[PDB]
Amino acid sequence: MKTIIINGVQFNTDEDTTILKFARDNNIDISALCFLNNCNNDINKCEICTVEVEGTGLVTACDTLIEDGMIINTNSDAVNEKIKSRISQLLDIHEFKCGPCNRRENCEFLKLVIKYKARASKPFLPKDKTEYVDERSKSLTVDRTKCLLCGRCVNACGKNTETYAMKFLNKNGKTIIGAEDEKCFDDTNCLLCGQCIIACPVAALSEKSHMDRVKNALNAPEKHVIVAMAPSVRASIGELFNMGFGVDVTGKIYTALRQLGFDKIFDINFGADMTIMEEATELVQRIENNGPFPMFTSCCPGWVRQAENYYPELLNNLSSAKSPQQIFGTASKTYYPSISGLDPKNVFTVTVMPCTSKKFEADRPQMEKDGLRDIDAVITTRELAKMIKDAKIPFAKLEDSEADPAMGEYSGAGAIFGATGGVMEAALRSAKDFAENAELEDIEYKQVRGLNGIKEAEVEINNNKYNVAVINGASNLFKFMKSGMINEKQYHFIEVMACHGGCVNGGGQPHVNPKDLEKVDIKKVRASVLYNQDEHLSKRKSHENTALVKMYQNYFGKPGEGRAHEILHFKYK
Ligand code: 402
Ligand code: SF4
Ligand code: SF4
Ligand code: SF4
Ligand code: SF4
Ligand code: FES
Repeated sequence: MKTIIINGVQFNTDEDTTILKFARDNNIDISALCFLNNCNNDINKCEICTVEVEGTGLVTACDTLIEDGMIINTNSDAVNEKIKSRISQLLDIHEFKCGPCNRRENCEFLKLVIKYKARASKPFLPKDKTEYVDERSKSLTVDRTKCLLCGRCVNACGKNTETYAMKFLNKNGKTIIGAEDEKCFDDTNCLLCGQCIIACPVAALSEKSHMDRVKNALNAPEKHVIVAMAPSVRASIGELFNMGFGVDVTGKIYTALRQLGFDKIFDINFGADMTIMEEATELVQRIENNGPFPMFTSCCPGWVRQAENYYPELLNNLSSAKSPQQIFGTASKTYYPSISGLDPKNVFTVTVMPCTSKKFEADRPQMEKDGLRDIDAVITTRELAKMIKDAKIPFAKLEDSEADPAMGEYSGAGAIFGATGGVMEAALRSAKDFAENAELEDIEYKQVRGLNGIKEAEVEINNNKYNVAVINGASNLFKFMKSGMINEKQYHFIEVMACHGGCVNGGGQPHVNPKDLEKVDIKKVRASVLYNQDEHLSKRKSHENTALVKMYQNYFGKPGEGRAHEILHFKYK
């Protein structure tokens, strides 16, 4: 038993924990900055978590263990001046202009500046930001006028992907962060997954903006601008409107998009059901053809880049079905004109994604046909939130509306795509019906759900056993391959998501304050919205989507052949 005194209050505990963790468990106020994902910035600790231990002096609470007999003061004059001096030194390298800043509303640094009334010794006012900004990437951007050199992005890249694509660099004899050799991120092994963005406490790292494309398209009188949102968006964007976590705001989004002036309100979950139609058909074909095995999902751009950069020998095993975004986009320029009369060249297709890598995918040169892009613009959940706020739309008080059904209806199988294992479960629901020529009532595959890094299961399809795996995070793909687990069984179907937890934890998602991250399981609570929708939807199999079956019946024909094969597929070499 340890007896500790903190600000003159005695505590008795048996835990082996840091001062910071004990304080947070006991409603004691200690600030922190560089401590994230259980690590601080080892090569320059920010020391914002400074506390006083009588008899020892100032220590960093984030990595100092509590000991019996400790007497801790967290708010003494010496502690305060220490922290305020460190924030002051950060202001000296920080362009403090929150007005036009894209983190103005939820910035960790602004909060600390206000809390400690910190003041620069010399305001940082660069006149040429071109040497500080890197906008070369199709997915990520760097603004080093905001960078605190807290190392959170470098540590989060290593933890989440194990690529170490985000590095410390020496530019002109001083320290920056960036890609290898300061190249454009796209030209390195970087996955463009944006987990570095999610870890950034300020506006230093951001998504590559597509707001110019959307604004210009909405302003062009001849353009018919369609919009369709990813599964994860309806489970997360409410966080940026003070609505809390785990709120289903699907109907509010549809209304907001209409008020923004979009001409048609569809949904990427419709494209998810399309992807299942092609991919589940493909899986049954590989079963009939005895291979090739395994088939990998191909809907995650971060995983595709991981395969391209690290495992190119696996590219031919990726499912040929386009991702829900790109398969939706292809149909928006072909099927949708056939039921509307629109000139296909005048259709402008915008998606809202919880993902930065989707911008790279939509901009791939071959993701077009007859000169028409599958997808013309991709905006993140964060981008849509700012678009709604800039238009002064009272999102939290909007009435519910519905999507336009022709490419907007979706089944419960498409609805769960945004969670790790969702693509697997959705695919199996259709694959089993396809292969057994039956309509099975049992459709729930809970063995592939949850936040385990690697999830494996044996499934029975048409009186034979098959091995499936769900890889939850790019770092677990490396583990799955390097450990030899890939060879320990004959796998037949493998889902890979680059982001831990699936797209609900994507790099385009709302930032979450580090304290909130310790109090709520963001990955689980966001995903629970999607599984809740699947539970209450009248159609829970992709091939039972009534608007989808009308589209295949009246336009595309049979999945995996004929017209669907020419147009809805994509292979990587
Ligand atoms: N394309 C596509 Fe996907 C779908 O449907 C999204 O939109 Fe995902 C989400 N949410 C994202 O980003 S991508 C990977 N597969 C799972 S979900
Ligand atoms: S990063 Fe934060 S402190 Fe800096 S300008 Fe933006 S909102 Fe203000
Ligand atoms: S986008 Fe992903 S892979 Fe690239 S540096 Fe950021 S965290 Fe690492
Ligand atoms: S880019 Fe963001 S997370 Fe990375 S060191 Fe700079 S402030 Fe920290
Ligand atoms: S898991 Fe989802 S959000 Fe993350 S990189 Fe893949 S598609 Fe994008
Ligand atoms: S040294 Fe503790 S939060 Fe940075």
